[PDB]
Amino acid sequence: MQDAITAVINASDVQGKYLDTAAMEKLKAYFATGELRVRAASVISANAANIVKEAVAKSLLYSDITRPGGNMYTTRRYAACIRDLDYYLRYATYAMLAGDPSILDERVLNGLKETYNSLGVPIAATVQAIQAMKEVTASLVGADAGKEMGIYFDYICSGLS
Amino acid sequence: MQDAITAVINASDVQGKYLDTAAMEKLKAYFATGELRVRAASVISANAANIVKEAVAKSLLYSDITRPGGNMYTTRRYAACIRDLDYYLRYATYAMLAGDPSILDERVLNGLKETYNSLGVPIAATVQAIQAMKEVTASLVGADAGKEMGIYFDYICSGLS
Amino acid sequence: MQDAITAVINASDVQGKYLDTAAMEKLKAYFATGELRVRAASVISANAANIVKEAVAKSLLYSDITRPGGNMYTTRRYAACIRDLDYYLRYATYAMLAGDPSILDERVLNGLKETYNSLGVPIAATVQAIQAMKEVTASLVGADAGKEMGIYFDYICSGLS
Amino acid sequence: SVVTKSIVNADAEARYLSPGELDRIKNFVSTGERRLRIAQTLTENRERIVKQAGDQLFQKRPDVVSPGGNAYGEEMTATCLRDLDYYLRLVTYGIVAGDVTPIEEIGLVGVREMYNSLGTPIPAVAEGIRAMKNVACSLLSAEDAAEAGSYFDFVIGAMQ
Amino acid sequence: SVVTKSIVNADAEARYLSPGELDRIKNFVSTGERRLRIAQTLTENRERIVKQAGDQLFQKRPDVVSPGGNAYGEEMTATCLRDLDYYLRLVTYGIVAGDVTPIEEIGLVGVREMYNSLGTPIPAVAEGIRAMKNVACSLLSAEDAAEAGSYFDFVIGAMQ
Amino acid sequence: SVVTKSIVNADAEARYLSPGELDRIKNFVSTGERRLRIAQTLTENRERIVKQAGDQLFQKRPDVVSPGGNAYGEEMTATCLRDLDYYLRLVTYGIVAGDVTPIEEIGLVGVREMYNSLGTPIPAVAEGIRAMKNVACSLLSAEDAAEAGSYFDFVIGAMQ
Amino acid sequence: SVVTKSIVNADAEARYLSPGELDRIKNFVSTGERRLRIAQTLTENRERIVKQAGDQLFQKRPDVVSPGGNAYGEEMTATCLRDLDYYLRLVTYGIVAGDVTPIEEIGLVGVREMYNSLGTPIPAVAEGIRAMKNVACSLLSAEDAAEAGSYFDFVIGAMQ
Amino acid sequence: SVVTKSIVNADAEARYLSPGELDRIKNFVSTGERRLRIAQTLTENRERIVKQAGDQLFQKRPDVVSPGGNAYGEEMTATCLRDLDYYLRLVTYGIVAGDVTPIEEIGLVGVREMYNSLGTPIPAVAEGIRAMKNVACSLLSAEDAAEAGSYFDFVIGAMQ
Ligand SMILES: *[C@H](C)[C@H]1/C(=C/c2[nH]c(/C=C3N=C(/C=C4\NC(=O)C(CC)=C4C)C(C)=C\3CCC(=O)O)c(CCC(=O)O)c2C)NC(=O)[C@@H]1C
Ligand SMILES: *[C@H](C)[C@H]1/C(=C/c2[nH]c(/C=C3N=C(/C=C4\NC(=O)C(CC)=C4C)C(C)=C\3CCC(=O)O)c(CCC(=O)O)c2C)NC(=O)[C@@H]1C
Ligand SMILES: *[C@H](C)[C@H]1/C(=C/c2[nH]c(/C=C3N=C(/C=C4\NC(=O)C(CC)=C4C)C(C)=C\3CCC(=O)O)c(CCC(=O)O)c2C)NC(=O)[C@@H]1C
Ligand SMILES: CCC1=C(C)/C(=C/C2=NC(=C\c3[nH]c(/C=C4\NC(=O)[C@H](C)[C@H]4CC)c(C)c3CCC(=O)O)/C(CCC(=O)O)=C2C)NC1=O
Repeated sequence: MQDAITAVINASDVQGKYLDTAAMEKLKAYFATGELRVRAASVISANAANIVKEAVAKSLLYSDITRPGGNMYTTRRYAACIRDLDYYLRYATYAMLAGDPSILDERVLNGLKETYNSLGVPIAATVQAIQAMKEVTASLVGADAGKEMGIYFDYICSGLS
Repeated sequence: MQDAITAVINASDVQGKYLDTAAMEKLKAYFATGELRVRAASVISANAANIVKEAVAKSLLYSDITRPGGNMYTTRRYAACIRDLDYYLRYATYAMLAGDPSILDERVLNGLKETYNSLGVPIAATVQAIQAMKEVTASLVGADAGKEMGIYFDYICSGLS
Repeated sequence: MQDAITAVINASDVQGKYLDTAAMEKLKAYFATGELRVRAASVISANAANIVKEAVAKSLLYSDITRPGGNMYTTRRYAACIRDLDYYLRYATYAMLAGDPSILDERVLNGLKETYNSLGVPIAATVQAIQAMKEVTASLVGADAGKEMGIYFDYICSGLS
Repeated sequence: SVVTKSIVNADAEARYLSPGELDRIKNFVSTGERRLRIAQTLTENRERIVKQAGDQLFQKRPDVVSPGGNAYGEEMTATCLRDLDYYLRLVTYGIVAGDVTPIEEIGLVGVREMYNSLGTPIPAVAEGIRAMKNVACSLLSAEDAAEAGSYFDFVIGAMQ
Repeated sequence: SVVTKSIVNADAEARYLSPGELDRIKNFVSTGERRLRIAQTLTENRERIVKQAGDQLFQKRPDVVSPGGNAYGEEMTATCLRDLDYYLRLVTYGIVAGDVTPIEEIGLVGVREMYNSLGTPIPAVAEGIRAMKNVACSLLSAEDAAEAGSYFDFVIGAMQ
Repeated sequence: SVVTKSIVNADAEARYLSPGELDRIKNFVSTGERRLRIAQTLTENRERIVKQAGDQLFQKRPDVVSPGGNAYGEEMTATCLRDLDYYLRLVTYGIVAGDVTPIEEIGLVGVREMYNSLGTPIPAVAEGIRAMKNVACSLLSAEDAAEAGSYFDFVIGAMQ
Repeated sequence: SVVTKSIVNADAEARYLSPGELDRIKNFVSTGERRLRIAQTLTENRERIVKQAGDQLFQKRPDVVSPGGNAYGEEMTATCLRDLDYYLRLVTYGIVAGDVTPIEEIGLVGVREMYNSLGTPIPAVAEGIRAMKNVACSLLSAEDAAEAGSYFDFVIGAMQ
Repeated sequence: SVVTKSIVNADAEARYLSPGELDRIKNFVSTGERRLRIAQTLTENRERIVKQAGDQLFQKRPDVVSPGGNAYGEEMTATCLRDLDYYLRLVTYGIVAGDVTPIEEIGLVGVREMYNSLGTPIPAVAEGIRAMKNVACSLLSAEDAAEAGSYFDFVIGAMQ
């Protein structure tokens, strides 16, 4: 993982240059966003189960996914799907805190598309579900940090696609 | 490829509703702002070479990327970079005219990150170049249509990130 | 006369007490942030003409104010208007270096509202021009210094309105 | 960084960030401006710090710069000074990050292997960084110097 | 007006209007009709006069309208034409007035400061007024050109 | 022309001209007189527009007119201005036609071949046509200037 | 000089300099060696800086070197270089003094009047001064560049 | 190289290398000693070649160093000379390889696109490479210059 601080310093390190004044402006922006980000992370931390519950209701439930032979059918698979949605929520919140999508790329997206295609997981339903999570999360954490959570949720959607 | 007009009618179609008062308000907004969109498209069309030139100068020239052992080194590679920058500009202009980022999604971003990771193209430098184009084209087309363009340029930046 | 350090000294003098730890801490903070304030003030003075040009372009120009009968229609009024913005900036930067908002109230804001009301200057237009200067000055100074400059600029606007 | 440290640990525990860790990153973001100022002064005076501390290193251990030492001749002694410059840069990265994490990656891992194979005496390198720490202390205010002292101290401890 | 200038001088002198001053006021009364006719001609041919003047000024100094120039671009060129039109209207007012009093209060006090702030070239503005003077002489009668040329000339001198 | 372009696309379908296409013909034919007026103004001031464009183009790009450039000497400079005059004639044709097919046919197909064979710099030609656009638009009314800008814009866009 | 400004205040007061004023004199005395070293660098590389800054100024404002510009031709361009050299030497004198007062006395008082009368653009002269400041930043250490940049910036403001 | 071009054609036609292609490779490997000697002289004299040829380029085409030209100013001229150095390096590569494909792959494919973007005039660059060919011919024997000149000729021909 690279957070915004680590990304700035590593970008400067690759060139070999000390932290420039422009890089300092980048770091200052991250520090400015820090309060709203930490507050939103605590909101998601306490309301994580409700976010998954609402999202699975909004999109996944009462569809062909949960009817017999639909892949979310069977209590084992319904449990597995809500587990994966909480994976996405936890890593997306990690990414909101850090400020960089490298957590998503390293810990979620790399290889997930292949495993999902192998297991037969519908990929359109996963994207629709995590977009539904974005709607719920925007409501809970507010628009300003909902702007932020959306960037990382969209990152996951694009990776799965 | 789907405009804002096609998007509005398609959303109403999915809901099986005739175009209602709210969606018709959306359409009225697009029709009203179409004149600004069209004129800005003409401006970018005429000054495409200049926009790419100034962006390549502001962020990419006289640096490691152009010097030997960098990506843009060799005339082959440099010509490819300016070609891709024009592609990002041309599709952004298509998207501004339409009012929807779907053209960018389907035609440009549909694997771009994977292609650049395969060839070794620097994603950060490409993002810098596209943001440089965003600045230059904002100057040329004016602020009013510069904001409308900027959302689609930011879309490409996010996708490549 | 009032400055930040001088005002701490003046309050202590009214008490008659020897320097308190709280007074020492506040004076130490002034000593600590003087470096950033000084560098920004020099930058402001160097780019002072560009700042007022940018401010009138962003707020006070290409409108009815400079069109006939707008209190800037004549060259005399225009010259006085840019001069007034220049004085606003100069005494504001004086005060920003000092660190205390009292200085501007002593000179800039003493009877200024009454004078402008008598002459027919638009109070709101002056306030918006001051805000436009605040944006331009923040851009040139940088966020850390511009935030400090913005507080004292905003105090000037508050006095006007 | 503090943020990365918290997130890595919590990710291993498969747990949304603990409330205390969230408070810790909140304190880090408040303290960030002071960290950036410390990095600003050190990087602005980087040429002074490296130059005079390098003179101190060679004065304290002339055998190291004498003929037969690793920094024997103009070229080799210049590269030794460059290594001192590298470690100052990494210390600035560590100060901004608020944790040793960046310095403990870019350097401080296998430094013993690299230098010992390079032929250099790593205790002498540690003495050079100590000299840089003293110069930085002179250039920093008392409380600010304590934190930068911590990052320099981590470097010299890894060297030893 | 000429009467206004005489009144200002009389007020400073703390004396009733001088007999010669009243005589000039009488001359202004006599020339009111002729001055109004000349002003009507200028207003009637307003668009063509300043159009030709703008072409002449841009020809004389092509950097006003070239890339990197103050009026580079269609919108800024139109604004430059407006500034010239402001001056033309002031000259018509002054011809009616019979004195420099109308122009001096509008476009001849602090004009250098205003133009310096915006960035437009003062010498090029002066040349534009001169081009207007030539066009007006072409479009007016010979003695009408002399009087109109005199008022134009004061404007040009003010720009200097 | 609008008529021939609509007929050609309808011919691809082999359908008789659609009601919308016929309405487009109605609109173009109705506004033809205004188009004639735009072309008339540009051709009436053809000399002034072309020469001013030469002044501005050389001023933006002195290197083309400097010694060792294509437009060195009166004869070479005159040929450059003749090319600008040819393109102004084409622009008037395109305005009257209401489509850019005449401009493309007469002058823009293979222009890169022709100009680099001549040695002339095509980007400099583009700057000259841009100057022609600005000068002509300044002469034209605001409504007329909008359309003429489009016709000039195809030329400059092809030049690039 | 700092001593000169203190002397002016003391002359009006007819009183000995206060402890703070004496501290200012002591600071100038302490940094006298630093000022001399910076002046040594600037004077040593003066000619190279002048030629590099001339190239930068001509690129940024080619109108000055364009036909019809003040510095058109070798003789006029050489005069422009000499004027820039006079400004740079004046900046060196002011830097040695430690205050902008010596530079202000030598020039920049009535400079607007003189340069405008000569016919060279004041903004272009200011741009040349800015190019000189950038070249000095490249050729000097950051701490010395801070003081040198400040005195340069005072010259830029006076030019404005 | 001859070997890679032969393999590429044979690979695209599913053909064990034809006897004629094998003969071409045989001649090329024999001439290797002479090839490497020619390359050694050219790289040893690279400073002289670039300097003299650059003087010739600017003399033949003053517009490129005139204001408004691509190589105006010291830094722009330096980059132009660096490009000439790049092309000489490519020509040495081509001479060693015995084929022009290393030159084509590195620097000749898309050269029009790259230089058109940069604003550089391609025929002027060709003039520079032609001047380099003349200087290299002076530095080489007649038998050597004929072979090396052919590679220079391909570069100018592709960049014509
Ligand atoms: C009834 C005795 C109690 C009760 C239940 C209740 N269940 C639901 C909704 C769902 N139940 C399931 C259950 C299964 N899925 C499976 O694959 C299997 C094993 C084969 C089971 C048992 C599912 C998937 C749903 C979701 C809807 C769907 O089927 O797509 C509801 C509705 C909940 C809601 O508000 O949406 C209810 C009410 N409720 C009671 O009061 C009883 C005590
Ligand atoms: C000199 C003969 C002519 C000229 C050239 C000129 N070129 C540039 C800038 C660049 N040139 C290159 C060229 C190459 N890149 C490559 O990878 C290769 C093959 C290995 C070549 C030949 C590049 C990359 C640049 C960009 C700058 C950079 O290197 O990063 C300039 C500068 C233009 C500018 O303002 O950017 C100039 C002036 N100019 C002349 O007058 C000659 C006719
Ligand atoms: C320019 C900003 C940066 C850069 C890019 C670079 N790209 C390539 C080559 C390719 N680019 C693509 C990309 C696309 N295919 C698409 O369909 C679209 C959207 C319409 C895009 C953007 C592909 C497929 C290639 C490979 C095939 C090809 O060469 O065209 C290169 C060349 C790499 C090579 O090995 O030949 C380069 C250099 N490089 C930079 O330095 C910039 C930061
Ligand atoms: C009654 C006295 C009076 C006058 C005359 C006046 C004019 C005036 N001219 C302006 C701009 C301008 N004026 C010029 C002038 C010129 N550019 C050129 O190349 C020429 C040499 C020249 C004129 C012939 C330009 C280019 C601008 C626009 C500046 C810009 O936006 O970049 C502006 C600012 C923009 C605006 O209108 O809001 C004013 C107010 N205002 C006044 O109160």
